[PDB]
Amino acid sequence: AAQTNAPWGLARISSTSPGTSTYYYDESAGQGSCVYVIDTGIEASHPEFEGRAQMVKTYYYSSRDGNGHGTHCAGTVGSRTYGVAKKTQLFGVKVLDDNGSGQYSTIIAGMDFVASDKNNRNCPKGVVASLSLGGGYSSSVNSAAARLQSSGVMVAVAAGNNNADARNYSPASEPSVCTVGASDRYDRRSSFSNYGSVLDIFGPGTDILSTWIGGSTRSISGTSMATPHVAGLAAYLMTLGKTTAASACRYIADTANKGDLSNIPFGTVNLLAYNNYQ
Ligand SMILES: [Ca+2]
Repeated sequence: AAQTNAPWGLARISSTSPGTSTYYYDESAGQGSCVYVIDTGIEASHPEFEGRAQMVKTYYYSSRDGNGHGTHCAGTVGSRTYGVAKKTQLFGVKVLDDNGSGQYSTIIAGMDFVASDKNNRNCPKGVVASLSLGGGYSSSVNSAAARLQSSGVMVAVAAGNNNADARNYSPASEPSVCTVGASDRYDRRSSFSNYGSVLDIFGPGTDILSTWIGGSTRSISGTSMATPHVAGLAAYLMTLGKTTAASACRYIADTANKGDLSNIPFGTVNLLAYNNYQ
């Protein structure tokens, strides 16, 4: 398949080079896979989801996304126009309030939920979790993200937007998950993007067009935008049978575009997510 005039991030992960506008992908598009979007929620009624999005859990008064962050990241995972895996199933786990903030205990509980809730869902091609959140270091949050990963869920987490080493941020510093940094449309590390030895992959994260609450769309920047790219790419690759949840992060690094990014500090991976579609 080919999407003409695609968001630059979608075209980027389907090309060996920057500057292209067409998103090439296999028509399977991640059908049969599930991606849990643990964030502010998902506006499931958004036409771009085509009924493939549902809210499964909320830790606040309402399951509605009053912020728009989670609907945006869920759109980057599997929206029709703005999604990597355009036929995946999207599950919304609202752990952040409508301010985009959330206590660590709630975030841990949200990850514990996805580890159990997945086994009462039909996801024959695997389960992915996209987590565009995080604060300072916390071994309890790292342990939770590791539990979700070990339960059989491909966990993609954001490296953080502090322009610092991700070693001091959770769940970014949990080694067993997929820590995702951000790159811009000219293959530079995003100005804000965290780095460090714990990063496993870089995704498009600067000015990412995706869906928004109110049936709308808008472009925002952050490692929060690069995470759903990798989460969608993993579900796309697991539907193709090229990898499993336990190995999708290692596979994406094995087949990533190597050495293309700039302002990557020494000791940080120069790998950009790539679907190798031909
Ligand atoms: Ca890792």
